[PDB]
Amino acid sequence: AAYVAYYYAIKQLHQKSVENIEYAKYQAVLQAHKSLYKLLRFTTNTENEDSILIWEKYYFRKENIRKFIKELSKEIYNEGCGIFMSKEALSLISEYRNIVYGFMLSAQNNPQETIRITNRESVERMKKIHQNLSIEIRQAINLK
Amino acid sequence: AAYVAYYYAIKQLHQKSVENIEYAKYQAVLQAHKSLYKLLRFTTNTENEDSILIWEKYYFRKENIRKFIKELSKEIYNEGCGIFMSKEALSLISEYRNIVYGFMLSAQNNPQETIRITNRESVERMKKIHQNLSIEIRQAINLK
Amino acid sequence: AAYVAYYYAIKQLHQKSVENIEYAKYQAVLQAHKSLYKLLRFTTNTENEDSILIWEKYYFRKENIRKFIKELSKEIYNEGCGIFMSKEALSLISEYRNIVYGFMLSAQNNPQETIRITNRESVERMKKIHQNLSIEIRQAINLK
Amino acid sequence: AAYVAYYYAIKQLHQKSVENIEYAKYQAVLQAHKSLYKLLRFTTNTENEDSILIWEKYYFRKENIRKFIKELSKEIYNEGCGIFMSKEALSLISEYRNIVYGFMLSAQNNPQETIRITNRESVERMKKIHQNLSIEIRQAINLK
Amino acid sequence: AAYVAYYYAIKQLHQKSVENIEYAKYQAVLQAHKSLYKLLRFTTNTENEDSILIWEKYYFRKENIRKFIKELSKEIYNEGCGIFMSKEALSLISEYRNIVYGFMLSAQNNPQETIRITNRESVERMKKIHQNLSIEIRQAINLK
Amino acid sequence: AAYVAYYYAIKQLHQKSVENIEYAKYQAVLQAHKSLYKLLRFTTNTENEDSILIWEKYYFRKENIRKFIKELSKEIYNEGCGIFMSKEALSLISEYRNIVYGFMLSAQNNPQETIRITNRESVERMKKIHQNLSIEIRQAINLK
Amino acid sequence: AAYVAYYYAIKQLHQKSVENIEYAKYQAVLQAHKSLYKLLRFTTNTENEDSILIWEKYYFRKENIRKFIKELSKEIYNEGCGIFMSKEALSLISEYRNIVYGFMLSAQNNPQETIRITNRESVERMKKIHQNLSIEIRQAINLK
Amino acid sequence: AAYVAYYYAIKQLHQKSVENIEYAKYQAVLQAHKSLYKLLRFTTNTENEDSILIWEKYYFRKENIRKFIKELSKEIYNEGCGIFMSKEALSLISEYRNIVYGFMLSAQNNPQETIRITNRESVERMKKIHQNLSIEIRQAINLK
Repeated sequence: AAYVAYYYAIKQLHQKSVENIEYAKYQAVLQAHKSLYKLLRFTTNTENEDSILIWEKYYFRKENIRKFIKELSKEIYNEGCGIFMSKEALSLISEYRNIVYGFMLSAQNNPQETIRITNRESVERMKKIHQNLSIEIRQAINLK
Repeated sequence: AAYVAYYYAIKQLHQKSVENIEYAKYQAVLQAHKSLYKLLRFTTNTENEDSILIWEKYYFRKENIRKFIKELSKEIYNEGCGIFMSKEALSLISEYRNIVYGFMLSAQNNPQETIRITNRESVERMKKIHQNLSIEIRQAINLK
Repeated sequence: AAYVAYYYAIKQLHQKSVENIEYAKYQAVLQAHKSLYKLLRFTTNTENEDSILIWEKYYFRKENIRKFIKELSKEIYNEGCGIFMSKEALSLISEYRNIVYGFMLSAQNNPQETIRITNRESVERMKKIHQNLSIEIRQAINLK
Repeated sequence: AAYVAYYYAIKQLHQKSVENIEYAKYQAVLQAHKSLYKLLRFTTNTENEDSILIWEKYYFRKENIRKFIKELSKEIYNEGCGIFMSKEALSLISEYRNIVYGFMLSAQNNPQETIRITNRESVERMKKIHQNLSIEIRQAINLK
Repeated sequence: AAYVAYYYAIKQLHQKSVENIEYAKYQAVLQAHKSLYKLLRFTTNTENEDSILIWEKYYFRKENIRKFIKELSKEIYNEGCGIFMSKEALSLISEYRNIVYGFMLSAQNNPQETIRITNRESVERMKKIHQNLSIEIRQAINLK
Repeated sequence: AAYVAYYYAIKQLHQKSVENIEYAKYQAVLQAHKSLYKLLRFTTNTENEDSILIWEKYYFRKENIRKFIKELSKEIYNEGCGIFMSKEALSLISEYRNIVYGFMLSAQNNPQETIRITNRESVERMKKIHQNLSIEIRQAINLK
Repeated sequence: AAYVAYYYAIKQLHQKSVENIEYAKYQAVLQAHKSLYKLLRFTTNTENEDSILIWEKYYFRKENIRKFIKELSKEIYNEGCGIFMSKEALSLISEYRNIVYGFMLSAQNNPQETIRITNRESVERMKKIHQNLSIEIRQAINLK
Repeated sequence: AAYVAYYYAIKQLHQKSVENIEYAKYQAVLQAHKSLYKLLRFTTNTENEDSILIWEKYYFRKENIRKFIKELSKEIYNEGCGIFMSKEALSLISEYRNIVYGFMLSAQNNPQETIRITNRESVERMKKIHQNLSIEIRQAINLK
């Protein structure tokens, strides 16, 4: 029993470092995701001040894709968010980026803004990413 | 008894790390709701400097709906409030938004500001949302 | 005894979360009321730089009611005070607001500033609200 | 005696929770009085850069009473001092205010600054208030 | 023994909140005296950039007395130092002030700066105050 | 048992002080790497606003190498990152630097921007460094 | 041991916040000396951007003595360093000051800058003060 | 055992106060070295934006020695680094300074920038100092 107690004593305090450090990392994670969430306004399935896609009854793309790409670069790298976010969150963002980026590449000599999307697979996939990404960000700080 | 004591010890400290993270999240929640509350001035059932609806004795809408939508976007996404608020609070805000947004869409070539509302269901629903939303925000930080 | 010990331990530490979070909320309450108190200068029964009512021997209203309404909106909503204040404090403020607001609505084409009040019930009620509100704010942070 | 052991412990841990709030309030009190003390320069019985009363050997009043009233309004209401100060401190300040305010009201078409006081009761009462107020402020933060 | 235990516990924890508050006051005292010390440059018995008295072999007064009085008013009242300093420190400062103030009052139509002091009692008393005041300030924060 | 107790106590508390310093260093490490991560945008294998290499289907270099070198100098030395990063992270950065630096040295009288790379070994090595460096930075703060 | 228990416990706790206050004072001492150290650049026995004395093989004085005196006044009095420094540190600084000050007083109608020192006792004493002062400042914060 | 207990208690708590002061000093040391490290860019054996020595295959000196001396003065004295750094770190910096300073003194009427070094002993010694200094700074904060 005495031997077990001593082990608990060292294991318990030791766990003191984990109690103290784990906290510091959590606080950094909380800020990294708090600042990432705003990026989701571009991926919304509701109308907004900006958005990427506009609903009609359709699904026209906007040139706000340029704003999305710039906000994306700042949050993932310049603000350091990429460190505290999971591989799943990064994968979902990367796929979304390629869908909207691809759209702009096809537009080329874009005949004004607001361009109709005829392949609905891209539309449905963007909506699914929004839901999966919103959940992955929301639960990033909800594990305690 | 000794075996149980060890289990209680581990539960007790382990709970220490949870004691320090739950606190950090609470403080973030408190700030997220403190900054959201101001949005409620637009939904008030009393007279105010601005408001959306004006009482007369009929429930005329104001063009302050534009201020509401802009303040809404900033608080939910740019300031990160959407992370720390419940699904019920978001649902209530979304419904309210659609009622006032719809009103503006009907106005189109709006014949000046201050437009009468003839369908009282929208008026009564907006008031009920104000009460439910005010309570949901108020209790967000009142669970300890 | 053993059952009480571990049961006592769960009741105790657990109370550790309440010991901390309760503290964080208290500090927010203290600031919310510290910033609300200044609003009371408008409701004073003594002379001041501004005030609403001026004593003579009377009770003339001033146009400083406009300053009161603007300060009121900022403190209750923009600064988030409304969250940390009781229903009684809000009820007292709301009644006061309606008394002074009503006065201004009656004035309409106001024949200059400083207008006599002939119905003393409003005068006595405003003074009583000042006393009740001053106490309700003062005791908001005095429960420990 | 298990119940007895449980009692004292609950009283103590509960007292630790109360220990964390009493501290927070003390710190607010300390700042509220630190900023109030400067107001006393106007009530001094010694010569100063400004003061209210000037000694000669008679007790002439200065027009610095206007500075006193403005500083008084700011400290009691705008800075929130009125919350953390006792009724005795407020009573003493209020009486002083009325003595100097009354003086200015009598002056009316004031024949320049520096006006002699012929009723020595006001002079002696102002000095006594200075001493009582200086002590009441000084001891506000000296109870531990 | 049992009676002392619980009685001892009430004496102990209770002291805990009081030990905290004592800490908060100490820190305020430390800052109040740190900012007061600079005032002593005017009372030095060595040469300096400014000083009040200049040594020659004499003891000529400078018009820097005006700087002293202004710095004195700011530190004792505007910065709140007067709260955290002892009666002895205030008495010593007050006497010094009256010696230098008196000198200026005698100068009247001052025949330029740098005026000789012929009564050496004032010179020796100012030096003694410097030493007593320097010690009283230095020990203000040295009691633990 | 007694010998282990006091010996255990010396091992324990002693650690306790080490529980704090380890924490302070961790927090510094976390910030040093948070600010280093942004440097990785230059080494990405995806398209970006800037990047070094552009994908086509060939691996053309950009003159953004100048931005990379300047950002590198600031993060490693001026911001002090070099202290809190491992030898492996520094080795990987140094090799990358020499690959891109060498490229620029070969360009000399560079025939405009966007220059093709014909030796694919450099291309594949840069991609491998990106992956190894991204992991080494990511795990720098993940050891608790 | 029972007698020691209660008395020992009171002595122990009592010490508790005295260790706290000791901490607060230490931190103030650390800052006071951190800001004093820079003053030593003037007393160096090596070449520098400024210095007081320049080595040649000599020992010419510079007019940088004026910079020394001004920096000295600011650090000892305006920044409050004089409180947290020992009598030995102050004595060493005072002697140094008088050596360089005396030099300037002898120069009078100074025949340009860079004046040779012919009495080597002053040169050797200044170097010895530098070493003693450097040690006294360095050890001021090294007693734990 | 009883004697060891109370004796052990005096050894223990006592240490406890010191485990807060040791912490405070560590944090100051960490900052002092974090800000010193940047100085090493001048001593690097790799190419850089500035550097002192440039590699060719040689070892030409640059006039950036002036930048080195100015940065050196600021970090050792004005920022207070000299307090928290070891004698070995200071000795290594001093020797380096004299090597580069000497070089500039020999240059005199310097025939433009970029001057070849023909005595390789200075070149090899500067590189060795870089390695020894880099290690001494790096380990300054790595003893826990």
